[PDB]
Amino acid sequence: GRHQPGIADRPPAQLVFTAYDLTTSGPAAVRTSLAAVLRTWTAAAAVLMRGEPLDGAERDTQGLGPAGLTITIGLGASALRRAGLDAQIPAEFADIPAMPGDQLDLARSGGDLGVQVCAEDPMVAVSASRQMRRLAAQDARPRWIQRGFLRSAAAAFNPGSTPRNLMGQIDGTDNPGPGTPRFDRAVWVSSGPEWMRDGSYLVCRRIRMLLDAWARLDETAQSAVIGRRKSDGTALSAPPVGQGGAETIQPDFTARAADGSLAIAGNAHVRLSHPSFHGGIAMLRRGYSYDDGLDSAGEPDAGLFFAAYQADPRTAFVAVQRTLAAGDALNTFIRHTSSALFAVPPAAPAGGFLAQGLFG
Ligand code: HEM
Repeated sequence: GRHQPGIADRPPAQLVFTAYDLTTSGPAAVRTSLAAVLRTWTAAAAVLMRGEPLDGAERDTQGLGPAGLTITIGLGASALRRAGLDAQIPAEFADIPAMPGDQLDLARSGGDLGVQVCAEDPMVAVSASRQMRRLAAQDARPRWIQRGFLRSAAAAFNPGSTPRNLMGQIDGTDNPGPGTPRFDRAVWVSSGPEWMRDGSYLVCRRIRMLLDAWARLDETAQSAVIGRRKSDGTALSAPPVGQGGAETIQPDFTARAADGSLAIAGNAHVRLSHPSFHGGIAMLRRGYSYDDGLDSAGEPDAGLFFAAYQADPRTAFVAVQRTLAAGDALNTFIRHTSSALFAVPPAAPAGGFLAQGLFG
């Protein structure tokens, strides 16, 4: 209704995220190109998500069903800057500041436009992502492309179980649940410039995991990095499942363990990211595992393509990452190799297009 799909939907097994740069120059020309791409993409994304044949498409999905395809479109602040639309950049749309430990690859970062393609089927996701690319080709070219994955519905004991990441951790437990007032408050913009109300702000970070170093820790040490048991996801301040535990039991940051130590370490990931240290502000983490084989030096390159939605990145992603960068035990085992912020606007009205209000 009011929102773009692909945010509150349960994330399916496959992701293809493409950031694009507008290829013309000059504010008037960039403005025209930006509207043209948004116009074409809004219409095409609807055809594709309905499972209808797109004019000019390739037969790479012939013989397939729609497979939960969602297509979510965001604008980079550079698109508005390049188009001379600076006055319509809301306060929340501020640039993500450089932070200690950053190792951002410029070629994999930023972008005028971002397209999140999700589907349960890998061909469906790659195919739709290439169709969006084809349709924008005269006005925009990919700047970077990330493919990601999560466990499949078919193989899961239950398709609704929280995914594990490549570190073996349950990843998503304290996300707000879709359809709840907590989710709406955390995720959707509800004030400010009209064009972004019922939108959300997306922060992408391609976070490499140092998995060989990770594997040298025993599970006790790995659990202590996060603040939750790796086995069952319970807070280390709470009992494990079977001794009264449940993953909904919130962490208690002053509880003592049986050996008298602070149960959740002062540098535990969950301690430093918890809303109670950040004014109650939560975020929707909708990330995907990635595995890009070997980097240029022959070293493994796999991790988490982090993708968080929030009403205000300043008080969500940025405020939390500032704390993590200063002290998180997890920092030993991860490297942020990219960053991109996108304003993901509300759903277009019938016959309109995404972010059309910028062009009034
Ligand atoms: C590869 C990098 C990362 C890994 C492996 C990781 C892993 C985890 C795990 C295992 C949990 C506990 C279960 C859960 O509630 O989902 C968690 C919670 C959380 N993480 Fe991360 N995370 C990473 C990066 C980040 C970043 C970059 C941010 C924000 C800047 C972040 C923010 C959060 C938040 C807000 C929570 C929930 C806190 C709560 O309410 O309990 N994480 N993460």
